[PDB]
Amino acid sequence: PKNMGKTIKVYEYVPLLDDRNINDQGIDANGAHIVNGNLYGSSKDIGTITSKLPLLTENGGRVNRVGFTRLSREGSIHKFGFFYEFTQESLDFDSDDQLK
Amino acid sequence: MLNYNAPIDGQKSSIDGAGSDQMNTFYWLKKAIIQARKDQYFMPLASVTNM
Amino acid sequence: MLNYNAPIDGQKSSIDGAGSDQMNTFYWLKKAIIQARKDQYFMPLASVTNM
Repeated sequence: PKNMGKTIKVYEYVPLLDDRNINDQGIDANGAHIVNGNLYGSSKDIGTITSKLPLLTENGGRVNRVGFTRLSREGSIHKFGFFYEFTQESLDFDSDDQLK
Repeated sequence: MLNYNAPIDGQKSSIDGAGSDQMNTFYWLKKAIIQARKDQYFMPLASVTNM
Repeated sequence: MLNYNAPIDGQKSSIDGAGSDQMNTFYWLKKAIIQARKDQYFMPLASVTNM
């Protein structure tokens, strides 16, 4: 649309299990905050998934917390254009009659 | 805790990451603050003779 | 000639003087690009035994 600058931007919504989900709010089964919080992310190691499974107990409260992220895709617009001149006597008095 | 740290002041909202940020961060009042004509006290006291 | 310059990259528009800038500088498409569920085998091949 007119009157809105020159840029289109959208929103990307990363899923939970994704390496792009680099969030801060994350606490493991032992109730300790970790440097991550997108669970096991995208890795497919049996050991890693086993160690990061959201396993819960009977008397369990603040144990497994996940986090989400968001992304934006900018898109701009530019301008192009050329031209050319031509004299009058370069169109009338000339060999070809359809130079234009 | 997924807060909304002030995006205008620089602190990116907790949901946003990398290079996304918030986009609508202020409501524009679509009504300008315009001024009016300063009054005239001498132009009225003037007859016009054509040329 | 007052020209639009480039407010997004920092250059203030000519009519926007002193402490002012364009206040609608892009467009939100408002249509998020989301991903669907991963294909799930294993799970639908399963019988259930109620407890």
